[PDB]
Amino acid sequence: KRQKRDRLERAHQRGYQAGIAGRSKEMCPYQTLNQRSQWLGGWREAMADRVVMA
Amino acid sequence: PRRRVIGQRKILPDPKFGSELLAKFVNILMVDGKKSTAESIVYSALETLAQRSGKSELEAFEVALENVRPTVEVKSRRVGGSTYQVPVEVRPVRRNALAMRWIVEAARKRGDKSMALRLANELSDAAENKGTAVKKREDVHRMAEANKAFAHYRW
Amino acid sequence: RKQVSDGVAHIHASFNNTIVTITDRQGNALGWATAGGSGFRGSRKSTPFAAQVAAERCADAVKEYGIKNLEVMVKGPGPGRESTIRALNAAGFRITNITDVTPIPHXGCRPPKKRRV
Amino acid sequence: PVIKVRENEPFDVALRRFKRSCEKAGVLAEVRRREFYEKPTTERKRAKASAVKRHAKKLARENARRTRLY
Amino acid sequence: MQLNITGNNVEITEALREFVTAKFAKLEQYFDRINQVYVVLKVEKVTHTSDATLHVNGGEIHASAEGQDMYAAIDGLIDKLARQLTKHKDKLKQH
RNA sequence: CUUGAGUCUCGUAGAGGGGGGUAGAAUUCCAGGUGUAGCGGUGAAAUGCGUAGAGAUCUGGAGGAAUACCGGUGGCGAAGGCGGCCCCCUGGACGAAGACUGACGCUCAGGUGCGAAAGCGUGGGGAGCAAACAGGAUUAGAUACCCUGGUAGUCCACGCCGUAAACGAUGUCGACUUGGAGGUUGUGCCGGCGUGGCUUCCGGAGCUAACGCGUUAAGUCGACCGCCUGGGGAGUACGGCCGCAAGGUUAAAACUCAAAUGAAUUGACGGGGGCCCGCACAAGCGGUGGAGCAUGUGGUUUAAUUCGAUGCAACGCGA
Ligand SMILES: [Mg+2]
Ligand SMILES: [Mg+2]
Ligand SMILES: [Mg+2]
Ligand SMILES: [Mg+2]
Ligand SMILES: [Mg+2]
Ligand SMILES: [Mg+2]
Ligand SMILES: [Mg+2]
Ligand SMILES: [Mg+2]
Ligand SMILES: [Mg+2]
Ligand SMILES: [Mg+2]
Ligand SMILES: [Mg+2]
Ligand SMILES: [Mg+2]
Ligand SMILES: [Mg+2]
Ligand SMILES: [Mg+2]
Ligand SMILES: [Mg+2]
Ligand SMILES: [Mg+2]
Ligand SMILES: [Mg+2]
Ligand SMILES: [Mg+2]
Ligand SMILES: [Mg+2]
Ligand SMILES: [Mg+2]
Ligand SMILES: [Mg+2]
Ligand SMILES: [Mg+2]
Ligand SMILES: [Mg+2]
Ligand SMILES: [Mg+2]
Ligand SMILES: [Mg+2]
Ligand SMILES: [Mg+2]
Ligand SMILES: [Mg+2]
Ligand SMILES: [Mg+2]
Ligand SMILES: [Mg+2]
Ligand SMILES: [Mg+2]
Ligand SMILES: [Mg+2]
Ligand SMILES: [Mg+2]
Ligand SMILES: [Mg+2]
Repeated sequence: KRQKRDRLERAHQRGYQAGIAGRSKEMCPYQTLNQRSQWLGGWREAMADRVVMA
Repeated sequence: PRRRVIGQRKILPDPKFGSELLAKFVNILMVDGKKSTAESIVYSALETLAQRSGKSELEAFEVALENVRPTVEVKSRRVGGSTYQVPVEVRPVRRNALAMRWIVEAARKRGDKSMALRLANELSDAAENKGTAVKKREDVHRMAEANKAFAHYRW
Repeated sequence: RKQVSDGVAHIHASFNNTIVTITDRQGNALGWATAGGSGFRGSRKSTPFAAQVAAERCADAVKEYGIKNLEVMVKGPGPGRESTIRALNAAGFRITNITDVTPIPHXGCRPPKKRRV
Repeated sequence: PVIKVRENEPFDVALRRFKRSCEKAGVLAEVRRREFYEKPTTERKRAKASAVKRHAKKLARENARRTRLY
Repeated sequence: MQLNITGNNVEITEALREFVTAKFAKLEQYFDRINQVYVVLKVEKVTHTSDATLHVNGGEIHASAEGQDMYAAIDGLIDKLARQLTKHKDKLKQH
């Protein structure tokens, strides 16, 4: 409540969640290459996990 | 909350045994702002724990605490029409908070005369895997063990 | 009773369940377990964990026989399509060989209609 | 996707070979696809969407380099 | 479903009471867990109006309708709540 | 007369059509062996299948239907449509040089033929799928969606039907008018430079109500045909023709409304999407709902129970 959460971590978990829910890379809302790397990083980790879920 | 809460508080350690741990334990038992009343009730219990185990106080009250801390809890998560109970690690500080809460909760729910008696008995029983307090932990652990399959979701 | 040494482990990973059966190398069944039999039902039945149990509780269904070698032979798209291959390792077999044998028609028959929901 | 295990090869190197074996043979894609019958109109209408997208994935790699942020 | 009637510039007779109660008894078939509900009837110049508010199991549903009579107002109102109640149910029985 | 139209000569590419063979994958069944308690299915379940031995796994046999990969905003056809491999019959297009005919052309009411899927007739066939139908669920109900089965039908031969958002919602033929990036198929001359056909995307002038179209025009013109004339009533009724039937085709009126419509604009809304917040959830602490009493309100009561405040934002409120 007093201070904003880590932007990189949040960006990595937003990436994961679009991942699992099956959106396309290139929905990524970041052009800040730093946050972008976190977003895709999550999105690709999530692509692995979808396989073993139903 | 959505942002991060900044500024953790400062528990002063116990006047007697000079422990932040026991100081927390008082607050948890404390009711309606009556810190002194709680301070009494606590020491008189440890007396009567010490006077039977004969194993110090800040070292006896501990042994109760170890018999009852959980290591894995369950979080609920709505999936389809159903609700998935899912097992998660417990944070060290959390499993302190839970042990101390379950001990207090178990104490009050007894028929003994003083509060001090109830606490004492409960802490003793805790040390020999016995009371409701320790029953509760067992049950928690049973549930997380049951639905282990949902260990690795992130959902 | 008659010891073997060299076996093969078929794994049938459906979306709803995971059957696993050890057989001699002429395909004669020796033991088997499932997620359904392992003690999981519905939501749980269809997980990689429930499939893991199956594999290892099928491993201690074939102690009677010799052991060492085991060529795994996996079929279907279920979640039980590795957690088993893992479990057989720590069960203490040596996996010489491992192959997807998921059947695919080269056209074949008309699949069922698509689910509206 | 038929990997034999090599001399002294760790299990968790065979396994990852085996995974990558059928990733590149695209098995689960094929099975996923044939779970249900798609009308030949639907299949063919999918094929256009793929095309009108791929095409516009030979546009960003050009046009962005022309424009500029901040 | 516990009911309550008001009248802001209207005398609640024992048609308008009996009538309104019967009309509201339907709503329970759209959602079984209705609790207390308050009804209000108005007459301002020429406009007849009827609003109700419905405490339900995890919600609060409200609508108001205007008729040329109060009966026609209440007729209108019951059609409005029906739709809202169904919407509610369906986003709980959501499997 | 040779520029439009056509004929011959040499080649090219192609799921163009018709007939007959055949090969591998898979599903279902039947018969064996192994083996033992569950399988199957769903959001969750149940019906169903299984100790009369299923499911799983291996071997042998039968039978039908469709042809993974190649495969592409690829190719062919008047359109509908056409996809394994191999022979037999057969149509069209395109190019390179030459020769030949000499306006033999374009369009076309009536007419004639082809015409997806469903459907109909006769005789076959029947793996998978699946209207109807039956059972299980869900729900206030659920003649549905979801699950378990499953008959016509889907397949072959011959004959009917003549319809589809049969669509580029864009008739056919010819001429003319800035460009760019591709795909596919010929052929010149030196892996560069030309010259043909078909095709995909983008855009200029112009055009358009706008959206958009843009040398494959919805631009600029010429030739012929088809069709429209406010919305409902109605592509319906009556009549004729066609059909075994289902039905198709041609095609009104009374009555009634002052609108009905197209494209674009600002908002609002979505059981649409993205991103951020909030005692919103989560983590917690103490309560209200039960009792007695205080107090306000509704109701009833009254001679009068003064008047006002009424979802959130009236009900210890004006007082
Ligand atoms: Mg199915
Ligand atoms: Mg009505
Ligand atoms: Mg066979
Ligand atoms: Mg001459
Ligand atoms: Mg004609
Ligand atoms: Mg005709
Ligand atoms: Mg037909
Ligand atoms: Mg019939
Ligand atoms: Mg027939
Ligand atoms: Mg027949
Ligand atoms: Mg079926
Ligand atoms: Mg069905
Ligand atoms: Mg039924
Ligand atoms: Mg034939
Ligand atoms: Mg025929
Ligand atoms: Mg028509
Ligand atoms: Mg038309
Ligand atoms: Mg032209
Ligand atoms: Mg254009
Ligand atoms: Mg034109
Ligand atoms: Mg126009
Ligand atoms: Mg009309
Ligand atoms: Mg007619
Ligand atoms: Mg007629
Ligand atoms: Mg007749
Ligand atoms: Mg409009
Ligand atoms: Mg919104
Ligand atoms: Mg809470
Ligand atoms: Mg509470
Ligand atoms: Mg009460
Ligand atoms: Mg009370
Ligand atoms: Mg009053
Ligand atoms: Mg007044």
